Amino acid sequence: DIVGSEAFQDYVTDPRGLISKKDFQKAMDSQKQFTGPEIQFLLSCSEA
Amino acid sequence: GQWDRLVLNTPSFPSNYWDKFVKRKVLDKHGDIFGRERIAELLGM
Repeated sequence: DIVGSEAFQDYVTDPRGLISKKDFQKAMDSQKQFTGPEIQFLLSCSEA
Repeated sequence: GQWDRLVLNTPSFPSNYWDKFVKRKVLDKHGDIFGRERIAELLGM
């Protein structure tokens, strides 16, 4: 539900939708429904 | 509904209904998920 919201379109810049990890950390911190330590566990679940 | 879009920009929306904070009340409830710079345009803060 977060990834379909209109907030992520203010962070995608690449034409393939490849959001950088430095930008996604501030992204989920902006839409502040999450918690503190959970959002870096989500970083390690992606692929670099 | 559609006719009422013309007002929210205005600086006197609660003209006579007690309140004068509803604005600042919906830059908070439904306001963080959406652009807290985006809504504050829609009302004209």
